[PDB]
Amino acid sequence: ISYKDAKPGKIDVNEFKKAIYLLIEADDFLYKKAPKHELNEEEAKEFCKLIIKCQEHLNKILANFGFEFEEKEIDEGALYIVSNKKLFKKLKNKNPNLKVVCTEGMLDIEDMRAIGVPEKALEGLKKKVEIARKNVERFIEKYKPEKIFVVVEDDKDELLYLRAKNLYNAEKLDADE
Amino acid sequence: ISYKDAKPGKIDVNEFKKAIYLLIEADDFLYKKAPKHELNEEEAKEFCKLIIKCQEHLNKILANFGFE
Amino acid sequence: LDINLDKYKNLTRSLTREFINLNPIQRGGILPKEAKKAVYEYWDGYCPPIKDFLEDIAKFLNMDCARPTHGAREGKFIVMHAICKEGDYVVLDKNAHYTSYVAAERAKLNVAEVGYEEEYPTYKINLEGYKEVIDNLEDKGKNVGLILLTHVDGEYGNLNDAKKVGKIAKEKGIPFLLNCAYTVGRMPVNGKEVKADFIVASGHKSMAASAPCGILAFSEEFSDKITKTSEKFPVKEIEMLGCTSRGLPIVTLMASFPHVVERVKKWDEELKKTRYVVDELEKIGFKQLGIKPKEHDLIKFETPVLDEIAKKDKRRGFFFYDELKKRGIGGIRAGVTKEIKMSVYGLEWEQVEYVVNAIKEIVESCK
Amino acid sequence: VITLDINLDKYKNLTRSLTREFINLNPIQRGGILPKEAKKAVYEYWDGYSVCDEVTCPPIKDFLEDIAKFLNMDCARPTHGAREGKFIVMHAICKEGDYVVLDKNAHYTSYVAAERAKLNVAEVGYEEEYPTYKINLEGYKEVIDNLEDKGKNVGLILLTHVDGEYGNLNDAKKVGKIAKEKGIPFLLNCAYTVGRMPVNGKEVKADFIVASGHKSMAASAPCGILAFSEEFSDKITKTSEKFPVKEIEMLGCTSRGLPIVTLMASFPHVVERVKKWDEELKKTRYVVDELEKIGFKQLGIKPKEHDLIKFETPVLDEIAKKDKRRGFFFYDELKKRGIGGIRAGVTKEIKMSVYGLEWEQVEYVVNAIKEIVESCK
RNA sequence: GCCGGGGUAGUCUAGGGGCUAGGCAGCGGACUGCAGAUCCGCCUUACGUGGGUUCAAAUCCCACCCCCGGCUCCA
Repeated sequence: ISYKDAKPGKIDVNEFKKAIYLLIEADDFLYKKAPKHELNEEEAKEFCKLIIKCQEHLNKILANFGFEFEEKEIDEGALYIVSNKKLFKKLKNKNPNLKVVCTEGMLDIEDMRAIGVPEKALEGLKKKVEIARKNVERFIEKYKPEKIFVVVEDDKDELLYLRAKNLYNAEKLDADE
Repeated sequence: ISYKDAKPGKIDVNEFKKAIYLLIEADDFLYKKAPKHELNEEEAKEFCKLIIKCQEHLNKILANFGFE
Repeated sequence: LDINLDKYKNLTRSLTREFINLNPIQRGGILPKEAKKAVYEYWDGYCPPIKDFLEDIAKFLNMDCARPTHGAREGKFIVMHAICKEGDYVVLDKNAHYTSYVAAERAKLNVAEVGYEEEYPTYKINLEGYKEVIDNLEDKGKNVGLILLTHVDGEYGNLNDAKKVGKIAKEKGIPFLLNCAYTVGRMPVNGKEVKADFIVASGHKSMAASAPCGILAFSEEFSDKITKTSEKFPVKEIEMLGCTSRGLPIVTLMASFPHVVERVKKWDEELKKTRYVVDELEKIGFKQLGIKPKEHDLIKFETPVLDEIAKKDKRRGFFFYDELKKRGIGGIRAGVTKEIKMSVYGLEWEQVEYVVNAIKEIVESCK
Repeated sequence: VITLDINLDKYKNLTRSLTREFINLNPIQRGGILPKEAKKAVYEYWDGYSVCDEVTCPPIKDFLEDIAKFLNMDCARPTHGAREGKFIVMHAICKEGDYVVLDKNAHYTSYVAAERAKLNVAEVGYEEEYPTYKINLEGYKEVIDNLEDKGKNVGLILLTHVDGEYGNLNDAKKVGKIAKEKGIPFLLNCAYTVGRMPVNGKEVKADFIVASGHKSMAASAPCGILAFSEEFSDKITKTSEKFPVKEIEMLGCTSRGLPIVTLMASFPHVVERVKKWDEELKKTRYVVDELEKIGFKQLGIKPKEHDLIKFETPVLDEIAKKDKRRGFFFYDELKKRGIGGIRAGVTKEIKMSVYGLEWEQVEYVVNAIKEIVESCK
């Protein structure tokens, strides 16, 4: 990759600001870990996460000037279950014909009891819970995929992971983001 | 490349400094090319040169946490 | 305490980068990258580099002494307070900045205005009228504490021959304060050439620094009253309140200083931008107010064609604000169509053309 | 190609300092460290003025009312610091020649601002000098009466809520109650308290409160807050006559640019950190208890109810007189271990604060000092 | 720019944390050509955008954009 190969294009200012903000956030580590700035495994993950997310935003900027980047990798045939629809939305813009479903929260309901607050709000959630567990079918039932991944963005998603494939096999996370 | 692979290491302070200085230098283009921020071939090379050099400094930082 | 803090979490949205700002007060306060790097080094805090900087400002303005301030208006009040006895008269032009009146009132001083050589359309100041006003006041028994000239006014952007008022003040034995806001950091200034006893400057208006900072330059003659120290704390200067200037504004001021010294040598290029804007916009029916040709970048236009459009547009006078906003241009007050003020100082020539063509396309599309 | 008449490249020695290579122990510095929210705000607002159009959105109006509730005062105004806030009330409330009654621990700016407002000053003395140097708050009455009996007028009562030499907290309510029935305006200097610990202006019956943004509200210098009751609004917010909107004591200023932006940006971080003031005291008391083991004597009121610590350090003298660095040794030994904020050459006393530091940084500093006085005989 | 109304699928209108809104000159298919009823999917990622809160947001929070009304001629 050479700057000399750069071609006329537009600066994405919103992408540039996200980049510079990320370094500004990362600047706290130079304060909070002064003078030695030695990081442990958890601090290293948190810090490098910032640097890496910044380099991605920089890469989106460079893409506007002819440079090309290989954009993760995604099997577009598999089904992808997800709790948030911010994640759902994000998946559908990175890849529209990519097929995903939104359970809108934790699925099972003593799975829901695992997070808290009792409780015939639950069998009030009677339809819902299974409405996610109905609709998941209406997608799998006819396209029915080879295998079915569940995206994980935090630890409570892997609980949804376990129930989803008590029923139907396969896990993922971060690798497509 | 995943942040989850990050290993204990030291932050190269100067290398971080150079990185953010370069984005500061690049920040000029957001002013001077406002509002449409459309760059020509000369401006593109000058600008992307800054961005890329920033990324090389960032990679050197990531090198100290087990990344290659 | 039952208050929503969410309003303060996204101040991360001032639009200096996605809009061209034509507002005169901000054109010369745009930070160079050398200053931005300095800010990164001193977000929080860090004085010999300051003292050397003051020596440099003294030379750059060709003056004996200099002190840091929180802006031009603070510098005015410092002089009025430390030099004039309460009740004294300050003599200033009618194009004076409101802060001159306010600093005087705060120093509980009296104010007399020097009037216009001509009003519409140039609104020039009768500088020799300073002798008259002084005479008429001294004849009435009132004593004049201070002579004040706003080197360039913030309403029309007229330049004034400060040396004329300087000579007047010298032969009537009265201290002369030159308000070099809108001037120091834009055009070269020689304080003793204009025989000024004092110079105030706005770091954030014309010296590419972050607000609020400024300079007060003065002669050795008045140094004792300006830099007078507290009786209890002899190191601390009373009028400075002990400051001890720290924080980002003084850092940006110092870091921008070489860029400022450079850009006053290229002041003519900015005038060339300014005169280009005048000539071009006059073709569509704008009329430049103030002295002609411009010897400052602050342009005030009489804009009858804009006001006529306003009377037929659903948006009324605010149509012009919207139309500029659609094309990434701001810094001109919303809803005002009879007059507009604007500067293209520091903009790239390409940005200057863009502004002119945008305005031309506004008036043509909007009849 | 420089335009030579004088040096200009000495100015780019500003381009890189040592701000992130050291722990700064300077107490005036600890409460002014910028949080990332504020740094982002700086990036958005470098340039000159920040006025989209004094009732502003940029929510300055909303901020001023929120900062008022936060202090439980009627009104508030932005200032260039606690200095200017004092001078303002001294200039707009007192008449010239009046006496300002203040504690003997008062910050020099209280004296300098009084002299600038052409006011006289009387000091309320200690309930005990060495080593606590605690103010006799009840002594405010005797001084006032002493002055009223001599025909002198007292325009203002001033209490340094926490002094900057010893970091002693003071029961502001008592001086407030003295001021109430003796009918004299009360200004509480909340430099070093507002933004660290919670402060209720009405409960301490304060008429005025000055706050320092850069000292204790995680903002850039110079900024601050003047809070005041509706009773004194007319004189503080008195307007220019030629210009009915512009307030005279502000110099009409759209109190401008960067520092006020950082103050608004750091505000949520500040509100949350005063709720955790006890955790910073814990860090503080850990330092005191620990450095006493090697011969540092905490001065001032024990135990610390503030993070500013002043140690009497005889052992540092004992070492200075025998080392070739001769009193600079401590400063050099600290920099060698990435620590600063202590004045060079001083060994009889030191002032420090670990406010805002991570606990790991706190341990580091303590161990550092111990190993200094250990290695240096 | 300020004060109000608003933006929900090719557009029409509800809902104010979770009950998978529903009606058409919109288009294919469920014998053929004319006329009306159902199944459907249909452009399907329905909620103007970006953040935030939550296990879960059209719904609550912050900021910004556009459409409709209105109001302003310097400090």
